Amino acid sequence: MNGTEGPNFYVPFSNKTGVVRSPFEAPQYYLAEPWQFSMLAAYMFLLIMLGFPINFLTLYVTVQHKKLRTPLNYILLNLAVADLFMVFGGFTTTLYTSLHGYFVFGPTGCNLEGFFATLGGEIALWSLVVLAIERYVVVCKPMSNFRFGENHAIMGVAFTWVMALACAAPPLVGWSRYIPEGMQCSCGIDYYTPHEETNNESFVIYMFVVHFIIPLIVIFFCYGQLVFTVKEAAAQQQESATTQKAEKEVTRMVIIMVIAFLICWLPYAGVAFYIFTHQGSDFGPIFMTIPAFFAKTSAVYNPVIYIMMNKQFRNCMVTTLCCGKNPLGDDEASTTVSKTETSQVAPA
Ligand SMILES: *[C@@H]1O[C@H](CO)[C@@H](O[C@@H]2O[C@H](CO)[C@@H](O[C@H]3O[C@H](CO)[C@@H](O)[C@H](O)[C@@H]3O)[C@H](O)[C@H]2NC(C)=O)[C@H](O)[C@H]1NC(C)=O
Ligand SMILES: *[C@@H]1O[C@H](CO)[C@@H](O[C@@H]2O[C@H](CO)[C@@H](O)[C@H](O)[C@H]2NC(C)=O)[C@H](O)[C@H]1NC(C)=O
Ligand SMILES: *C/C=C(C)/C=C\C=C(C)\C=C\C1=C(C)CCCC1(C)C
Ligand SMILES: CCCCCCCS[C@@H]1O[C@H](CO)[C@@H](O)[C@H](O)[C@H]1O
Ligand SMILES: *C(=O)CCCCCCCCCCCCCCC
Ligand SMILES: *C(=O)CCCCCCCCCCCCCCC
Ligand SMILES: [Hg+2]
Ligand SMILES: [Hg+2]
Ligand SMILES: [Hg+2]
Ligand SMILES: [Zn+2]
Ligand SMILES: [Zn+2]
Ligand SMILES: [Zn+2]
Ligand SMILES: [Zn+2]
Repeated sequence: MNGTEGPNFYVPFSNKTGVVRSPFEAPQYYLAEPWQFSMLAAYMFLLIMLGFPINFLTLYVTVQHKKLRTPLNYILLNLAVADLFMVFGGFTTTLYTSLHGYFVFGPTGCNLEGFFATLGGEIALWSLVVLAIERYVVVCKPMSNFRFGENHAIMGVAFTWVMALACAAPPLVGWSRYIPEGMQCSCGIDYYTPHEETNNESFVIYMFVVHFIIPLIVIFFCYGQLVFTVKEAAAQQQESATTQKAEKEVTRMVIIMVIAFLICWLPYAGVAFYIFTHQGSDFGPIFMTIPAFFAKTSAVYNPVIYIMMNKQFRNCMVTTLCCGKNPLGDDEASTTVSKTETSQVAPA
């Protein structure tokens, strides 16, 4: 056999030399050099050091500035929360696991590791479909007098958690399951064994269709809409109104956010589909370690894109960080927001 299937795992390594050992019971240094696990460990460490501050700061700024209440300000607050669950929820176990070369906490640690990374990536995916819509509704504007209230935003946000849970929670209760991958320091869905006892093959198709192919289609199609309408070609103050102008900006970002997602998840999803379609073949531990661990940057790139592509949020952050105010920068030239400063309501 090309690998070592276990009742709970599947090491992508032969046991012809009987050197293979349950990744819930002993180090896996026979799969790779010990320094490489240190790499994973060092890496998970730096990611937690970046992901915590960046996501918490994002979260703190959004709340403190009483005017940051657009559908986008919501979706990104949602993402910051989901990213903090990633950091504390599973990254703590993946660093702990990398440090020992195996899942000392056994399947429980594997479930934390798998669930939160899944929950996180899937909340991002669904939050992108919501943006695609909102994006659409504003650009190609379907109604002749409609506007997303905060309620809607909270709707979309609530929706992303139902959809993400629909995919991440099943494996914790008998449908498919989380199992260690690559150097066995991370945990994902089961694409390795057909384990009928927990109905793995069906869940995998359920996830690639309901939680992937489909949301992608929506998002892409929706784009093919904001193709003839709002385009990447973004000019200066007023595009037909400085209003319309700054509309082109949010869309440019929602589009970058999509590219960042694919870069981050296509390789993983790709290796994952392969394995599913080539169960038992001869792949090694590094095969999935690389995209699996690279995809964990998904807990941080969202806020970066946001702060770099949103003059208003960046300013509210500089305003916040600069303890007092003095949003130096160039401000937003347009609206601003905060708590006691110029968070002065100014609609109509
Ligand atoms: C790869 O081949 C190895 C040799 O066949 C095999 O080693 C076997 O590992 C088990 C661990 O479950 C040992 O069983 C021990 O189980 C408990 C320990 O808590 C006790 O009842 C005894 O101490 C018992 O020995 C086997 O002794 C051991 N057999 C050997 C070394 O020949 C690996 O498990 C195989 N890799 C896999 C499939 O994970
Ligand atoms: C172990 O892995 C090897 C290589 O991945 C598998 O060999 C392949 O077998 C398929 C048919 O199942 C052929 O289409 C390929 O051409 C084979 N490639 C090679 C390298 O010979 C092998 O099947 C696997 N063994 C199992 C079933 O555990
Ligand atoms: C490091 C831990 C990881 C990557 C744990 C598991 C992640 C998954 C099972 C992710 C699945 C998918 C996502 C988030 C994005 C769309 C494609 C997908 C279904 C492969
Ligand atoms: C960017 C998406 C990545 C898509 C995943 C490609 C899986 S490709 C697969 O990898 C194996 C490694 O053990 C090779 O042995 C095999 O020849 C190759 O076809
Ligand atoms: C105004 O004073 C100019 C901006 C300078 C602020 C320096 C930015 C340092 C970033 C550290 C913030 C970490 C957030 C805390 C998370 C717990
Ligand atoms: C509120 O306005 C304070 C700004 C918050 C960012 C923290 C800035 C730190 C100040 C610079 C410290 C220099 C480093 C010296 C190390 C010995
Ligand atoms: Hg769109
Ligand atoms: Hg990424
Ligand atoms: Hg602001
Ligand atoms: Zn079983
Ligand atoms: Zn989902
Ligand atoms: Zn199969
Ligand atoms: Zn500026």
